This record gives sequence, C-alpha cells and structure tokens, in this order.
Amino acid sequence: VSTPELKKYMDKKILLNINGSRKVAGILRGYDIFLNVVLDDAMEINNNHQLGLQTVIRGNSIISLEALDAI
Amino acid sequence: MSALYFQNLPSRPANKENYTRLLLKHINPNNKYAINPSLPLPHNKLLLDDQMGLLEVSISRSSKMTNQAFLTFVTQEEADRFLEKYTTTALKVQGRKVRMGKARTNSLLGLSIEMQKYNLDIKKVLKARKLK
Amino acid sequence: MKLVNFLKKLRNEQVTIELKNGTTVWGTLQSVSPQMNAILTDVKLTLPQPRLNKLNSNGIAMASLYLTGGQQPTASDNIASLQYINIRGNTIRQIILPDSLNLDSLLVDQKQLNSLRRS
Amino acid sequence: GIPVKLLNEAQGHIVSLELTTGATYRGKLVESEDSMNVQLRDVIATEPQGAVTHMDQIFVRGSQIKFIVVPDLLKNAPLFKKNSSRPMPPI
Amino acid sequence: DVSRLFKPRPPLSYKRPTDYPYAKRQTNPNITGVANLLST
Amino acid sequence: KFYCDYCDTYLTHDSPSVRKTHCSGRKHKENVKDYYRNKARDIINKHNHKRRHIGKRGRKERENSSQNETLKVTCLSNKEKRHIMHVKKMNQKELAQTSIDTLKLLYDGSPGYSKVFVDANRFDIGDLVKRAQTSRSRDETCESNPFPRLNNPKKLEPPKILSQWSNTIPKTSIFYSV
Amino acid sequence: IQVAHSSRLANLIDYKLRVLTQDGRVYIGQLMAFDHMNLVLNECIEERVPKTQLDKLRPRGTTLNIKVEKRVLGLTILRGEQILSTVVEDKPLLSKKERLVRDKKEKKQAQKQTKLRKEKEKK
Amino acid sequence: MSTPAAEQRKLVEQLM
RNA sequence: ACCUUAAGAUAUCAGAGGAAAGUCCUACUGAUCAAACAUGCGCUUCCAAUAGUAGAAGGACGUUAAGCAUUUAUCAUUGAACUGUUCAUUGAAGUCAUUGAUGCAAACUCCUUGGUCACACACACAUACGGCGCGGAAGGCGUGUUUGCUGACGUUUCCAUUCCCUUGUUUCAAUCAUUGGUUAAACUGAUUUUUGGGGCCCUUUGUUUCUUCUGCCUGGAGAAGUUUGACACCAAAUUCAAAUUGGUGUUAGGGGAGCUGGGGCCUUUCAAAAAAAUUUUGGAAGGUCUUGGUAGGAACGGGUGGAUCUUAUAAUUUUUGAUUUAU
Repeated sequence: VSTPELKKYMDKKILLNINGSRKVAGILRGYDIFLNVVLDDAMEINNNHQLGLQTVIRGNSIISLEALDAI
Repeated sequence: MSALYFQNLPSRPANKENYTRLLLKHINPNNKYAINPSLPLPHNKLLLDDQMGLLEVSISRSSKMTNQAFLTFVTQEEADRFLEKYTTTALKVQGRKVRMGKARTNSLLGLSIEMQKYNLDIKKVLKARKLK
Repeated sequence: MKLVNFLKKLRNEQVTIELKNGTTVWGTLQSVSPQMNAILTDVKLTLPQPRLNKLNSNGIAMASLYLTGGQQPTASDNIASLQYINIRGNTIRQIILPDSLNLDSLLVDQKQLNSLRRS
Repeated sequence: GIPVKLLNEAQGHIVSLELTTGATYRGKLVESEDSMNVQLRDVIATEPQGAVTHMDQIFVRGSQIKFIVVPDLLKNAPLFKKNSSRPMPPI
Repeated sequence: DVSRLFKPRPPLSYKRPTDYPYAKRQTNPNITGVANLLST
Repeated sequence: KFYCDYCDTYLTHDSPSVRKTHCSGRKHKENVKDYYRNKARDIINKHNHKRRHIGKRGRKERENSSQNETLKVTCLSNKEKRHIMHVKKMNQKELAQTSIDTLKLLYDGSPGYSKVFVDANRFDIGDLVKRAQTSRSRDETCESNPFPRLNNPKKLEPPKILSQWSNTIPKTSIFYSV
Repeated sequence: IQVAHSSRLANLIDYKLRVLTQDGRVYIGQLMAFDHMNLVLNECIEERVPKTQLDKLRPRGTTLNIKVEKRVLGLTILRGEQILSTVVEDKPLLSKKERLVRDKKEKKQAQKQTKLRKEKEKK
Repeated sequence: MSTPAAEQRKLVEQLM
C-alpha cells in the first residue's frame, strides 16, 4: 500500500528494541511494507553477543527504530 | 408522638423521597441513612427514619403551603429535647434560615401511637370524607 | 452466514455480555454494529469473586469497574450501576442470550436464503 | 477518517505520544503516514521506570501507539467543521 | 509569529505504572488438556 | 479525492510526496499561517462575559449602599474610544512580542561565546541548522581581541521607561556627563 | 445524566465521555470526532488507581475514598485498538434548541459565502 | 489493492 | 515535479399486474422498520439566602507544609584490620528528587456553573400527602403528516413574491387625542402624544453588543442603513500612511398585523353500523382557545460530495484474542 518513510535511514546504524526488552543495533539494509527490516552486522545490546552476518526482523515485534547517526 | 411544624424550607427538592433524604442529611450529619443513597426509607404505615427520635416527615405539594413541612416524632420528651437542640440558634437547611415552632395538632401517625398507648381510627377516616 | 446479522436481530432484549477481562455486563441490548460493537443501556456491571480465599481477583478489572464512575460506595461486591455503556466489539468473550426467545425464527439468514433462491 | 487527517495537520509542531510499553516521547513531528507511523525529532524519551534520555530521531510503529497529544490550537482546524463547502470538483 | 501560537503543553508528569510490563504480558499459559473431561 | 481545506484547491488523489509537495510549497505554507493567525486573533478579541444572574436586593443590603454616595462614570466618545482601543491592542501586541536579550549582548566577547549564544553551533538544536550573513564560526579562539576595551564595544543601552509616565523621571541628573 | 436510548457514537458529539482503556486507565474529555473507533478528545484528563490503593477496592470504612492520580493533557487522539468501552458523563454546554439554532446559522452563512465565492471565481 | 498481503503475493510469486 | 481512481448497492418481507425458469419493474397495494417534522400526555428527574451576608454541584495542574506515621539511596576487582564488619584503590553503569516518595487526615483560601422566575409567610396528611402558576433542561411513551439515507450544483418554456413598531424597564398621576358601552353634556373601559413622580437595572466594564457616524451619568439620545450588500479585524510587499491581493468573522433580541402548518373543544351538514329521535366511526364548513413557521419550494439531471451497508477482510499496522500472572 504505502511504503514506510525509511529511505533516509539506509546504510546507517540504528538501534531498535525488539519486543519490550531486547534491543538490537545494526546497519539497516532494506525494508518491506509490513516494516520488516533486514539489518546486517547485528549486536544484541545488553558482554553483548553478535547475532550474525544477515538477520531479518519481523515488523510485528518492532516498537521504535531510533537511529544512532547523523541522519 | 407530637408533630413539629417547620417553615422557610426549600421547595426545590421536588421528589418526596429526595426531599426527605436531603432534610434528614441537614438535620443529622454523618447519618446512617442519609449518607448512603439508594436506601428505601422506612415507611411506617399504621421503625425510626433517623436516630434521636426522628420518626417520619409529612410534606405537601399543594400551592397553599409550599415551604412548610412537618416532622413527627416518637415521644413528646424527645420532641422537647429537639427544641433544646435548636437552642434558638437558627438551624439552616441549604442556605435559608428556618424557623421552628410546635404544631397546633399532632400528626395522624402520632395520634395512632397515642391511641395504642379502634374508634379513634374510624372517626379520623370518616372525618376525611366530610372535609374533602 | 454471519452471526453478527443474527445478533442484530435481538435489538431490545436482555442479554448478559461477559467481556474478556472477567466483568459481566447485564442490561437491555440496543443495536449491534456489524463489528459487534454492542450498546447496552440499563446496565449493571459486576465482577465475579473467585470464591477462593487466596486467589484474589483481577486487578485491572477492579480499576476499570471503579473508574467507570458508578460503583456504589457501600456495595459489598464490585457492582456499578450506570446507563448507556458502549462496548467495543473485540472485548466481548461470550454473550448469554435470554432463555425465552426462539432460535428457529431468528437464525434463518435471510440474505443466505435469498442467495440460495437466486442461484 | 478524521483523527488521521488531524495527526497529518499536526506536522511540524511538538507532540507528545505514549506507547503501549509504558514509555513516553515528545518532540517535533517530522512526518506521519496514514497508518499512524510517526517520526519524532529531538525526542525526549521516558522509559517506563522513569529514566529520561534524548535521541536525535525515532520511528515508532503505529500499532504500538496508545495516544498522541497535539497542540491545543488545532481544535480550530478547518477539517473539524461539519458543514463544509466544496468547489464542485471538475470532470 | 510563525510558531508563537502553537505553544505546546508542559511535559507530562510521570506516574508509576499500574499494569504488567510488555515483556511479562501474556494470555493464560498451562491450559490444561481436554482429554480428562471426556472420561468423567 | 482529497483537497486542502486551506488552499481550497481540489487535488487529484495522492498519498505519497504529492501531499508532501503541496504542504511544503508557499500557497499552502503561508495560507495556513494566515488561517491560524485569524483564529487565534479571535480568541484574543473575544469579549463575551458570563451570564448575569441578578438577585432581588433586600432592604438591609440596599439602605447601606444607598446611604454612601453616587459615583460618576467616566465616558468617552466614539472616535476617542476607537483610538484608545487601537492603541491598547497595539501596546499589548508590542509588549507580548518583546523578548529580553541583555545577557546575549553582555557576553559578546566571552571565551566560549560562539559555542553557546550563536544558536547555530549549539549541541542540542544545532542539528536543524547543520536553496536558502557573516556567521560566527566555532573555530574562534580567545587570542582574537586580546583586549576588548580598545574602542570595539559600545555602552550598555539605557533602561527603558513607560512613556505614559515619562514626566515621573527626575528633572536633572546628579553628575554632569558629557 | 440521561441519554437517549437510540444514540450511537455519532449523536454523542461534544458530550463529555468516560473512555476506558485495557490497562485500567480512564479518559474524561469531550468527544469531537471518531472513525476503527479511535476518538479525538478535547480536554481529557487521564485517571488511574495506584497499586498502593488498589487493595481498598477488594471486598471486605463503610464508604471508600480512592485518591486517583490524574494527568492533564489536551486535544489528544486515542487509538481504537486500546479502547475498551465508553460511558457518558455530562451534557454539552449548549441546549438542543441552541445547537439547532447555531447549525442553521452556520448553514446559512456557508451557503451565502459559497454563492459569493462562485460569483467571484467565475467573473 | 486490499491488504498488503496481495502486494506481497505479487512480489513473492515473481520471486519464486 | 510527482500524481490520474477497490468494486458494488440506498427499508423489508407478503400479495395483485406487466416485460417453464429465474430475471426486472409498478407518483401499485398491505404489514413491519427507520428518519425528519408537527403534536400531546394529571408521564419521570432537575432548575440557588435576600424575612437574607448564605448555600448546592464540580474543580484547583491551591496554601498551611519540611503537616502526623512509615520506608528508600548501587555492582564487580584488589589490598589491610576484623570477628559477617570497617577503610582505601580500579572498572562498569546512574531520571530528577530525600524540603522527595508513600500512607493518613483536617482546616483555610479561591475559581466556574444555576429561573438567584411569579404568587405567597399559609396548619397539612392513610388511598399518606390537590403533581390545579408560567417557563426552561434532559430523557420515557403515544399520535399525525411526509419520506425511504442525505446535501450542495445546473435546467424549467416551474411555483414562489408581505408589512409595522421597538432597543433601559416598569408603574402612578396631570393633560391631549382616538374608540366603544349607557344616561355628544355626564360616567366607564382599550389605544396614543407631552410633562412629572415612585420602584428596579445599567459589569451595557468599547455604558446596549445588529452595523456605521454623532454622543452620554444633573443620562437610557440623535442620523443613516440591513445580504448577491455593508461593516469589523488579520497578513504581507512596494521602502510611513493610502493602494491592492489573500483570509477569518459579525449582519442580532422582543412585540404586532396579515398569510400559513398542527392540536384540543363546540356547532351545523353529509355517509355507514347499532333511523327520519339516540350513540360511535369517517368527511366538509364555521366559531373559540392554543402552538409553530414566514423566503424559499417542487420536478428533472449527472463521468456531484458525504453518511450507512455488503464483499475483498479471521494471515505482522486497530474488530475474529498473548495484559484474569499462571507452571
């Protein structure tokens, strides 16, 4: 329908809180109309253990997607 | 059993039960009956409406006596001590000072208590027809 | 076949709607929106006590019941008498219909019968 | 819908919105979409237990928003009036 | 006078939450089985 | 089909930037400014007062107020009250728009001036300023203007006083300043 | 207050509602628009029962007195997903006759202004 | 074109 | 420079007719429903002292107030003494608060709101209480008429088509005029001009707030105007003002005459049933009382707006369940 306005967050480090407790930081690579996001070089902030080279996050469990860069 | 006579009471309350509850609240702060709403008042047809001897009220919607209302008590001595409660400081319900005087004739309920304490009953109901 | 259409056929009858919180609304039922957005009028909300000493109750349900604004201060149990509570559709869990109505005359889906006759 | 159009009219002004997790956010509203996704700028966040921090931007999914508080002056918006006149749209 | 009129309200005060946390929110788990009812 | 309610122009159905283009132009940027100026102007101009319930005064209340005196009422003509209302509204607007910035002029030569008062190189709201004035750069050092008093600055502006009370001022100053 | 039996959410415009949420928080403000049933409230103040005083509502002085923390927040749009049920509390400031009067007033003014706008924009 | 599921179909079907 | 569209429908069943089986339609006909508008109920609840200095409802994001009672203020590493305790060092985070938070309670101050209406200062009532003054607010129920969601826009070779007083008010008297009733000489009532008196109101605060202009407290006044118009105000830039273009509003309250929609009651006349005598039902006309309206309305129309309804749609962004805190 309407693609979310994330064309300015491309290839910039962001930190988004999975569900209500987890917080994942990575480099955004793409997104879908459901607000699914694929972010590379993830790191589960808590010491903090990396996730993998390429992860996808279902847009249902995303709450906020604040960006840790110039934007 | 002697009924008291009250003047300068508000005529706004409309409903008889609501008026009785409001007047009872102003008579007895923190009363067991006035503070808790949705309580059916004890209708003593021939049980205290309020403690310290308050038995029943008797109001009328007739345009002749609008502000006037009557309080009927359980015992005369209770009624006399109610006057000492007034002690000539103007009791106030809502915002208007009320004047208080003993009624010229006790109420029908007080008459019934006096009669039990049945010809007087039949005479009273027969008197109702002639004056109507 | 949509049972919302059957539910729309009551329209003036006493129901007992039990929400998902646990609170059960009793009152005359007015029109029902096609999303099951019930509108009851002379309602008497209540909260079932679980009858078990150590299991206390729902708490958010008590908060909502009191904040409705109709709870009797002297009431021993949690009941709140008020008029016209509008209930969102998704909150209803089950609706206890009255016992007296007939189901055979109300359950006949007129639209489905019309479609079957047309076909 | 009227509320979505009101949130659209509320662009460029400081709004405060509380999520379903308990957090609170307030700041300039950069962009909003028809599905209640909002982008706040210079937001001052209050995590549920009371701590307050600051971030440059944020993009919160609309499915989590509880309510959004816009400036009070928007009560006089032209799209809140019921009887309206239309310019007779062309062919 | 550009934005002198859209002055927002003061920041909302903080109140301690009275609900369950987003991590602890769930429906009823340990829903017991249906087989036991069939016997008795 | 969605049209702007300020421009009143009927816009062919859009949802993307087409609505971010219309709302970011000039016929929808200042024409939405004139609208809310008028609506806020009204709530400033409103003079309707609360409903008046007049109770019948009693004799005890009337006799004392009748005893004292009658009070004259000051009244103006139509043109005079027009002029006075215009002056009062203008004065209210002028005072409301007034902002005091004495502290900004006082610290004009502070060692860390360009990082705080310039308001474009600040660290909180500088992210917004960072197609469209001799701006003060952040790279200024205190070696520039080692001695501020070398005729560079000017005296502090004298305090303002109310003009309607301008005859209240003392006639002569204590000392003779040239 | 008494409200008409046949009164949907469209009739309760500028009534001062009592909107309840899933998390035990109520909102008390004037309804001015709706839609998914997500309202717009004018001056709604949010109330809640603190966890320290929740225990007084449980079944057992005679009359309960609950101190409810309330926050002031204005012209807020809710989301229909969280709304649980709505109750009515107070009537609008204006009577029904005055409401009809102002509606007729604004309709007359709008018709005249539209006629003048057409007359200007054509010639 | 209704819910985004149809649009995602008209992407996944081509992807496969 | 980006954009050019989800599709359908507009009360419902039953009966008669028209274009074997549907199919559509009927300024067709019944019954139900819904909406609007009139109109009623011995319907139900609510509408503040002035015979007084009050009170009711709701607030305070108000004070006393550091009130009275409890309770809180990190984690890891290393060294030292010590029978867990104390002192120092490195690293890690860290909402502000401790005059806080939480529990309890009271006094005080102040804001908004209301018929602060009229007649009364009264001996009532068991069938318990004339609910038998005028309004207003909110619902409940009933009847009548119209409609079948609703509104702008165009066309008509459609219909429509009004005046008057007034802007403190009320009351008494002097006087003038008019009109009726009885004996135009007398008396009596209704309307009006001028002057004076009494009461109340002026916060009407931009001194009546419908607009402009003149104007006012020893006063309540004068002139002009009233919707394709006028008036007030806002914003700009030309480098003061004026100019224009773009906007937001205001154009009111009361009374009367006509004209007209509705109810109640009465009269007459007509029709049917139980008849030219009686009653009930329907209609026409007239009288009386009341209540509402008074500048738009009908018909046709479409690449017209908006509501409601159905289907996509029970598949991550709202309604076909992860907030009864659980094992």
